[PDB]
Amino acid sequence: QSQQRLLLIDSPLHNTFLELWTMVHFLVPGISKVVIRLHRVTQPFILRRTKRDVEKQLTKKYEHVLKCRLSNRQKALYEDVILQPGTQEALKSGHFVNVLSILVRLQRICNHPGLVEPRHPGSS
Amino acid sequence: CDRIGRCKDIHIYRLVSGNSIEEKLLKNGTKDLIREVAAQGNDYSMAFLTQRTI
Repeated sequence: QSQQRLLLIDSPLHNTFLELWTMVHFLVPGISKVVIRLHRVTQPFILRRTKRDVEKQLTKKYEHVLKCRLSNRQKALYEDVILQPGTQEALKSGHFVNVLSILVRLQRICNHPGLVEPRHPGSS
Repeated sequence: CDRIGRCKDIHIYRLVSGNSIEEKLLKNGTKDLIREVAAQGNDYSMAFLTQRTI
């Protein structure tokens, strides 16, 4: 028992008019170029909008890419890695994808020498 | 990350090592998806090697 009804939907399907007709019927029980006419028929009961409204609508996102050079240890490790038998692997010698991924991972962890090269105390 | 910082002028900082393949991967990271062909011997991305060298 209700005098009014309100429905929320993210987005409906274009084709498969069965669902649209069923929804329109269940909105109110008083009903028994293609896309253009379909939209024209759904004019009296429709209210849709796009995300173009977000422009200047308090939606303020900021991203700043900061460039940072490498340290002497990082330079040394990078030169060592690139200057290794892996050169032939980097030149597509065998298992290209695997060796490329391995080299990418190595260079990735090389962003800090403490990871690949753990500095340890010089006990006596 | 964007969801947790849904509003209030969020500031995102990204640190990338200069003069390294990290910058190349950042600017171009679609290589992983372009090579979605059967794994275990893809052997693609011939011209893309220029990014690894630089």
